[PDB]
Amino acid sequence: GSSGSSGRTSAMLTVRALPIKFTEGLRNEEATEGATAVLRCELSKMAPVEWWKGHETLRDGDRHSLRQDGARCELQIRGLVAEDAGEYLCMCGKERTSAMLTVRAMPSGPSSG
Repeated sequence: GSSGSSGRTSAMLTVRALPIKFTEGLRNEEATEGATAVLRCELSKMAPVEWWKGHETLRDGDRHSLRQDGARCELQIRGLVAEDAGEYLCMCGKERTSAMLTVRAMPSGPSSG
């Protein structure tokens, strides 16, 4: 019916003890103007997080799409420009992380396409 056998087997019980740390901190992601940028990070255990920018908190709406799946968080941003660039933080319970997002400029002058 519906059972895709992958082969890779590995069972691990999920406990709810001890503190939570970061396994894959954010990484310097570079995007192009007029494009779509999206960051991703993996945690040690499922938990709430907060995206900060320099010295302010961000929100989820249209231009900014916030999504989370277990221990895999991500933040999509449509309608790039240049201001979006900066220092994206991510505090999870106690620990915290920060990255550097860069926004390039669209292709100008004589170009093929």
